[PDB]
Amino acid sequence: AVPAPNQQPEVFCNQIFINNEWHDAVSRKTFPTVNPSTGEVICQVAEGDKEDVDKAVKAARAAFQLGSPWRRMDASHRGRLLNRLADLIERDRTYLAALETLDNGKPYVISYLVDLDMVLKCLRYYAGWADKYHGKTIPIDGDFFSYTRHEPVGVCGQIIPWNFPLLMQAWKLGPALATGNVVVMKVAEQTPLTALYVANLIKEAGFPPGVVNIVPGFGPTAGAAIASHEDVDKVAFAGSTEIGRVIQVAAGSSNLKRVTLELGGKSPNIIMSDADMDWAVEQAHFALFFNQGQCCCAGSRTFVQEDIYDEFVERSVARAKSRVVGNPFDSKTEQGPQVDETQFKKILGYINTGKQEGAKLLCGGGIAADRGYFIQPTVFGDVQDGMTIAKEEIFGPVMQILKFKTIEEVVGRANNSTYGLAAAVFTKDLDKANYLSQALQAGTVWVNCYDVFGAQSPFGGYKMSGSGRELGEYGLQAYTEVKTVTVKVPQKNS
Amino acid sequence: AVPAPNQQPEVFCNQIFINNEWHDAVSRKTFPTVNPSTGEVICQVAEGDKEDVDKAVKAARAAFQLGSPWRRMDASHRGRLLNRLADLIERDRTYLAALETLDNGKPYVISYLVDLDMVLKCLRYYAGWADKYHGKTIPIDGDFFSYTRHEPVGVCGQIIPWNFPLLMQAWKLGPALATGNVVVMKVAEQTPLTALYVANLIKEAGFPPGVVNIVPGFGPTAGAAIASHEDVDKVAFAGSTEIGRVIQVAAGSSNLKRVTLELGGKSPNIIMSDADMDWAVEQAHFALFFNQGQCCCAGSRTFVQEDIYDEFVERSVARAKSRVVGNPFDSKTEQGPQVDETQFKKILGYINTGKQEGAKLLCGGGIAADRGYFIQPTVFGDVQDGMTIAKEEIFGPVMQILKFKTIEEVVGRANNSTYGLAAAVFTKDLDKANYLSQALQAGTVWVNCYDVFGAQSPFGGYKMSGSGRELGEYGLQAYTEVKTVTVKVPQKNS
Amino acid sequence: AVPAPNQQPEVFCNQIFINNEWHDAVSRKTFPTVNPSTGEVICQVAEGDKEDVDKAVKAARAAFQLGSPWRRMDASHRGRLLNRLADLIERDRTYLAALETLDNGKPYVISYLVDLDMVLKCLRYYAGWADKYHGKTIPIDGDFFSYTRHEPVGVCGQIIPWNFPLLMQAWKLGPALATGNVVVMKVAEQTPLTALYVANLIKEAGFPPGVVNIVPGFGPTAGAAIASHEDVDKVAFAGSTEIGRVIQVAAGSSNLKRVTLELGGKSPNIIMSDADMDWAVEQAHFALFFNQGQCCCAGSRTFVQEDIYDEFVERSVARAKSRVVGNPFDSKTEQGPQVDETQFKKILGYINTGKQEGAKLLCGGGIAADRGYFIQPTVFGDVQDGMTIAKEEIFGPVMQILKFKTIEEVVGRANNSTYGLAAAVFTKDLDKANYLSQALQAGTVWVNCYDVFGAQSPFGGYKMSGSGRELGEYGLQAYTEVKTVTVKVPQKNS
Amino acid sequence: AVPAPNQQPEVFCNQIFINNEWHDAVSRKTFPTVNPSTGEVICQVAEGDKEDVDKAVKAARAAFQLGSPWRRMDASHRGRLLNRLADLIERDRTYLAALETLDNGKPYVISYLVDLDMVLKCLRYYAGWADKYHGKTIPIDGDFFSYTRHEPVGVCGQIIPWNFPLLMQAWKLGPALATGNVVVMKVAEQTPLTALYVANLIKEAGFPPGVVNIVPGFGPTAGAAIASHEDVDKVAFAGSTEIGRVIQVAAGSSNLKRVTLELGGKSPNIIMSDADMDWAVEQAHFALFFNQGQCCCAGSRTFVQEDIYDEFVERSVARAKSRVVGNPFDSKTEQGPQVDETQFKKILGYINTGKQEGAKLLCGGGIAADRGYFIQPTVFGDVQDGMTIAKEEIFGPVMQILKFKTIEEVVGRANNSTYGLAAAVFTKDLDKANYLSQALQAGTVWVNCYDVFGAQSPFGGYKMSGSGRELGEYGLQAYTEVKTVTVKVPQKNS
Ligand code: NA
Ligand code: NA
Ligand code: NA
Ligand code: NA
Repeated sequence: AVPAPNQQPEVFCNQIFINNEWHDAVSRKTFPTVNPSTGEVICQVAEGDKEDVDKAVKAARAAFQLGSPWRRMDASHRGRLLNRLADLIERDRTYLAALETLDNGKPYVISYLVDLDMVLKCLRYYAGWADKYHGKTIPIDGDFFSYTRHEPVGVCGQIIPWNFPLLMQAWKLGPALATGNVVVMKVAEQTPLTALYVANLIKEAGFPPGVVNIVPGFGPTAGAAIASHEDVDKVAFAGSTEIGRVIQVAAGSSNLKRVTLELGGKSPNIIMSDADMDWAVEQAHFALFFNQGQCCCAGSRTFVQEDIYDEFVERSVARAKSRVVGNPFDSKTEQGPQVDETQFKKILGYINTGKQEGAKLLCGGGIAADRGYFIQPTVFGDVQDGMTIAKEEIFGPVMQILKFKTIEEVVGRANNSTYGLAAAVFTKDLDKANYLSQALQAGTVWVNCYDVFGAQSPFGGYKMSGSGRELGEYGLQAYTEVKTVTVKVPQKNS
Repeated sequence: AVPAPNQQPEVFCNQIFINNEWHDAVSRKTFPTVNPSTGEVICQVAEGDKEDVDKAVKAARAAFQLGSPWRRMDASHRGRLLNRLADLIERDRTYLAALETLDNGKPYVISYLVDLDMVLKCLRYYAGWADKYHGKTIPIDGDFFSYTRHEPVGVCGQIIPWNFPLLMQAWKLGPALATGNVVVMKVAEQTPLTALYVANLIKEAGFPPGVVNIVPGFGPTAGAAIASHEDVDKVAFAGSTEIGRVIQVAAGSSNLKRVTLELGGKSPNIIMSDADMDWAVEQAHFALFFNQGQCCCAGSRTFVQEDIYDEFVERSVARAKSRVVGNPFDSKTEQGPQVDETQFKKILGYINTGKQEGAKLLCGGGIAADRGYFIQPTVFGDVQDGMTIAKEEIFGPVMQILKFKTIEEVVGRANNSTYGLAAAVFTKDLDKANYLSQALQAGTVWVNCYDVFGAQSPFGGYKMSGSGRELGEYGLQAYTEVKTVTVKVPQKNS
Repeated sequence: AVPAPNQQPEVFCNQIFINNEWHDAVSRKTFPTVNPSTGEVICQVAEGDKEDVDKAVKAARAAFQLGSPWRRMDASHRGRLLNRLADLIERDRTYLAALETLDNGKPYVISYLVDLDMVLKCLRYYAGWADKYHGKTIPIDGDFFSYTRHEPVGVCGQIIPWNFPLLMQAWKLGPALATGNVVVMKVAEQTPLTALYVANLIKEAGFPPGVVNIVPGFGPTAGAAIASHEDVDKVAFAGSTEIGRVIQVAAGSSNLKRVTLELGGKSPNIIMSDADMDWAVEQAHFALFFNQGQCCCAGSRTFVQEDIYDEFVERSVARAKSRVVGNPFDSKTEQGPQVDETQFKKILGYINTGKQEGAKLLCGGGIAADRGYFIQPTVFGDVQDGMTIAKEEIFGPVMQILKFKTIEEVVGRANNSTYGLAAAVFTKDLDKANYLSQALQAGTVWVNCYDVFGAQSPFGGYKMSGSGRELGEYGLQAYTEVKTVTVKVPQKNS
Repeated sequence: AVPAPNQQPEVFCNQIFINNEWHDAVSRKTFPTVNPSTGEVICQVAEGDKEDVDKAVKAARAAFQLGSPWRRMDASHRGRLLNRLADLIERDRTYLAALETLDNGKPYVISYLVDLDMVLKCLRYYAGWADKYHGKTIPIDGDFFSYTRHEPVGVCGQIIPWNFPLLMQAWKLGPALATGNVVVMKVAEQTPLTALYVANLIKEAGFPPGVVNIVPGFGPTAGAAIASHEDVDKVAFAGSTEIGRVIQVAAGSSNLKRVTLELGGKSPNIIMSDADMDWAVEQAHFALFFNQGQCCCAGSRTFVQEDIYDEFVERSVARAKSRVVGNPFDSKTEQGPQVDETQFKKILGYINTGKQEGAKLLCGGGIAADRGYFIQPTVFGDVQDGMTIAKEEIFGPVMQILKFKTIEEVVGRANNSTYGLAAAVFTKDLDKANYLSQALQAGTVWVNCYDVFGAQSPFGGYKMSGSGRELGEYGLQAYTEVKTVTVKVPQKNS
């Protein structure tokens, strides 16, 4: 059951959060954040720049000093703090869900039942890791005792995108805080508000000042300042493959900080002839259209075996046409607006290219409302591998359906991409499932499902979809610095 | 390629092995070992008893003392020694395979290509573990540094059966020596010879004296003396469920040693109607008949879905009839003799039992040869769950085929056993495979295969089929004693 | 900050707990539990026997059936339920701490700040393990996919002692429930009450019926019934070594259930001449006297280097004489009564034996109050290795001080014991600490501290002190049954 | 025992190694490699450039194709190939040790007993990892089976320095090959020869063509081509912090390949007043002077507590003055020449700067021979933190001794560096040892020892000394790509 929303939630936090206190930008500049359902300004937000990043980094470094409350704190207590944060988020779940919808556009029902649920599960999962990520005692040759300490990497710059504002904040804060790091986080200008409210809850939960610092602002300013900072030890970035490059170059051009990246994809969703048709159609719809199509791993190349192609397309068109686009606070709404005007225009551009290059437009193809950034659920059939809409990540409600004949053929075509974030296989056959999951060059392969995220299982890209993994035990690796201590002993024995 | 065998290999080792030297029993007693293909005595072997076990245990304890060569040796060097032993066994592979066949009865081609190959793979795999089984550094609360050492358990008594003499020796020595334990091993009276030859290779490889001690002799004497010994730290026993019960009592009545057990089975092999018929028929044949049916995990309840039952049975009977029983040194032979007269009689008893209780005798059922202990490949059809041949381990070439209708039914029937060693499922369907593999209460579930052992994957029983696991990383757990060291420090920091 | 206690708390739960309901014993018999501070009856408790244990086992087996709520529950949700239970115990902390003191005798301030704190930390620790104890995927030879599932062992019998009633319950429930097992728990007849109240909170927390069942009663009856039960898969026992044998023999005589034991100790605390004197005197006092001396790992052989012996003894005697024995609800009380009349008389007997065998009585030596089971803190000097008080676990406020000269001497003397639960070393020297912690044959070695338990670090005995480990990741191993699934694939690639 | 060297070993391999064949450069250009002891040319070596790197990458890519011999090979068999490679290197040990000395300058006795020993131990260690680096089965929420595959990263570019030519080749090939990767290796122009002979041994050992390809040539050409290559998945670079930046920029500017870096150090070696003097002096000498001072982790800031400074310095100067500099083939020689003229001049320039900036020149300071690149062991006293010789990595036989008062003071001064590769502490005190090992910001902290490497224990930098770890289980992480497979199942149970 979904509690009724406040469709116009008050904003309480709209500044820079450093040392558990709220700050205007050094410059006093602010930027508007807009409600994409209406195109209207929600509020002004402090416009952080390099000087604000510098204040944040110094606060973080101070909190990380040997002997500080955060460094001395029992690991188990970091877990308690994470669990307390989750409880406060749960207390404020309807507010956060409404604010998320207001600022991002996703349906409130989904904000409440999905994003907020996943946030809680992520924070709670990582809370349990805080005191369990052991180093090693090692049977080295000779008269020595050798062991490893798993220490925190240090001051962690985290730049997060607008598509799942709260969930991405949690995917970043969970592992970083579980491992004893400190954070300078840059949130998306499209969706700064929910992360800043969470900062208030971080303070309420009792995290020492400077442990989490949040700097709203723009990428070429605030994000760049983080990536290039001489006292930031590690940077994590999620966004486009384009800005990804800028990050890795800045790390190399500054202090050789450690880098992980989560970038785009053009993920293949492969429907074999023996798939359960009803399930495959529904899941392929979800795979593409979930979150207004704004998902890093959207199943944006739907490959369908020729024998079932005609029926699959027919069912897929019927399902896209039934999808309800509208006010994301309305319980019936399945699809909200796209996040902002830039994305709106980009998607319309991709739709135009699909028409121009001769993909068969089967439904949708245009704007879905006279106000707000709403786009009709759009399906192109008879898509070919060389088409722009088969190659580039659209990040909107635009489905590509491609026909194939053999399992060998589809592997090659699926893997013929510079991306490799995710893939899926729909089939009843044991051998086909195993053949495909091994052969597909992707970070996650879903079998008879899609977008199944568990805090327990890692996620991240092959190839130019990024590097490193988030979630699960793996998500702790980028947040750990390993120290070997090797001690002379009188006489080593087994 | 299989090198031509020496059909009358010379015997070089037939005494008690302690401190890298050969000894008679204190009593001077010897016992004959028999060639089961001919029923003739091969040679006499020293008959170890309590006093000889006591000498072995003292030697092992001495080798385990702090500061000893074996205790001080680098972990990596334990690996070098295991690798050296493997190389010596490989040097002597053709001889060992022939001796194995001579004393045990299994076909020489199989001793050569299967048993010896697996021995080499097992030792080489565990050589790799010797310096990699790390303890942990642990982020305990308060101002402490806490860590664990993985130490050897100490003096390990190992009692091994006659079905796979060399391979079972390797399964036991591999992990015990990788982890720096010392061993007192009791080999089967039916098949002492190959293990004793391997003792010469242990000395040759360079193992310090007292690290491995081997005492041939009988169960209620030498085996019991190990189990009950007040200075044995750990016992590993493989054999009948009946004797397994004795060992745990003897252990708890002595010094509370740590015990692992590898016992019998009545493992279900489930053939779904969508299975590959030709593959399932061949695999079900192998699953039962492998090694003269003398396999702990033999597929001795072959459940076949009713729609394919008739065809399956026809094919299975033709395959049993075609199976060549004969001189295990003849390359055409698929089945050698049973290991001894006691087993021979027991199997004839079970064949008569099946006849008496109304199972349909479809082929075989009698003695296959004049000399030795040869039994015809025997297939019973229309076997019912309450039949003795459906419940008790026969340990011979006697196949039970049962009919079932539904997947739900067969789970219940398969699991209705006090055994739980292995199980298998033959199906092309992904959901059926996952359903059954989860539902079956067995230590190993094979899917579209049978008897697939890898040194890398653990093996052992649920229920009264055993406890603990052999092989893989898991096989090291029973051979490690864990010590926590917790040290006050001036100020703990993450 | 310790809340004011209810010095005569009411009792709400005093029956058998099965399927989340309270039951009288089938026999309708009850037994009294006594307040050791006064020797008066608190209340009657249901006296469970074999029939009651049978009801509990059947309930647990039902809760463990494939497809049941507890079996289908997400691993993360098992975590949630453990966390909820912890929260409820924290809600009722003041009450439970007072009840613990009422039934056990330990000081309220200690029940509140130590026991309850450790109970919460243990449950919260294992809550975090619920969804993190991964199986493996394994690069087996050949065209196969092989992996392991870590499954629950099943129905777990858990028999817990009276020394830390609430903490020992938590040490048992945490790992068992985190791993999805079900439990039949037998609590000590001396201290049944707090565990029964906790059962009420298990129901309140939302654990499915049958997941935890508690049968209070007597050892030769209910305990034996659990250990011998044909449908109990695993047994964990903590108590005396005598019953340890009983338990392992029963298990070998019944169904081959998996067994773990935590038994006595006579743990050595070694004070080197270079120790911090004041710290070593205070910690040696704590190591022996903690919990009325009723600790499995009490430092009951205090070895002191000859050069500092006289001063250490002088200071230790002064400290023992200053230790306040009294009503455990009085804030000034450091030592409460012994748990019951049996222990009270047994300890007095050992004091008499010490006096008669020529140990030097330096202080204490008799009863400390006319009512309740109070014993004076007692210190024996010039204790020798062969003395009864140097060999047998007293489990009372009776300190043994032994003189030694050299580090090799103390190692050998410390290790010359059939026990090996714990040991400690007080020294400022790096090499001495390392030499000793390696050389000491004990499950836990403390360096410049004593009785430092974290949920994070494993604990358990060498030799006759027990087998298996509790706490840490290691605490999960005894509660896991490992299944290997090995699947034929079209073509294995790396 | 050290076999007599051939002081003029024949060169057999001097070309580009691709597909197990030898190739001239496309350009047909060659470059000379020089003997640093004489300044004379040994032989010409193929000058690989971008076009040759391209050929190597294509060969490696083909070798990595799904279904290839290398991709299909059992993991255990990769292990066998690594062990076979080690056997071959052992067979040719005396030759390789001499050739290493000829091309690099290090003493033959060291090449033989240290470098070759370590190479063998590294390869044999990683051989054991081949079939043991498991992925996970994961208890994700919902009706799913989730697991991870540990797959190879793919085509790995490996750029290795001249200081430990064979050992660095082994450190890179061991983990890459153990995990099933393919390699394009660029070796240092100063020391190409031994790596090329090993390539001949890789062929001999039976590695499939293309699995290891070696391109000799210059940095700005061949090295750059690797770092910038669009079909290289992963680059590992060891060398100066200067070139480390270029690598990371190249990766970000090309295809976002994965990057690990092993870079410079200025490692602090801290001698507390309570240290064993003779030991600390000898170990500090080794720490700095080992390998002609050409070690990433040289103890090039020797901090000595004021109370022992004068004595330590006197003893240090005596040891430096008696260190034998000469022909590296003479068994008496402790120090050979520097690797080349560039280094020779750079080091002399640092010595001049040291004198100019006011450090006290205690011994050495100049050229040690009239031919070859020999420099006198040089000791500077009264070094201050702000001096150039205290800040910049010299990479030669130049020792810096600094005085300090307190342990708190020395932590700050030690950590006040942009480097963090290693550090050491000499003390008899347990608490000072644990204090310092925790506080020091370095990848390896040695205690009462220095330069203790073991294949089992990881090594790598903090801060600008690099990122990622080599050796140990950790060395496998950078060579692994993690894939999650998440499978819908009928009903998930524990
Ligand atoms: Na917005
Ligand atoms: Na025989
Ligand atoms: Na009581
Ligand atoms: Na050279």
